[PDB]
Amino acid sequence: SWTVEDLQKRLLALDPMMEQEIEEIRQKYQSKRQPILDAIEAK
Amino acid sequence: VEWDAFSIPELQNFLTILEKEEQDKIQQVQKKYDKFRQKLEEALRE
Repeated sequence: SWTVEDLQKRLLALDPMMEQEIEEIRQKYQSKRQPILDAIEAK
Repeated sequence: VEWDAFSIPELQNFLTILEKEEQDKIQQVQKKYDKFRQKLEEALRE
């Protein structure tokens, strides 16, 4: 019975963990596009 | 990288490339979590 709860806890953890990875990805890619945006704006 | 050396259309293209890479990366991630989920949902449904 511990198992079902624990399994249930992991499933409910997936989206919040996934959305947090995605957020990390977006910050990473925003960081990579930022000096490009700057060069465009400085012309 | 001295981005100022590139033309506007070159810089725009790099942005399109990065946008495509970012979506692909997010896809990889959604897919990874989908496989964890199916294994979990199987165990739960048992």
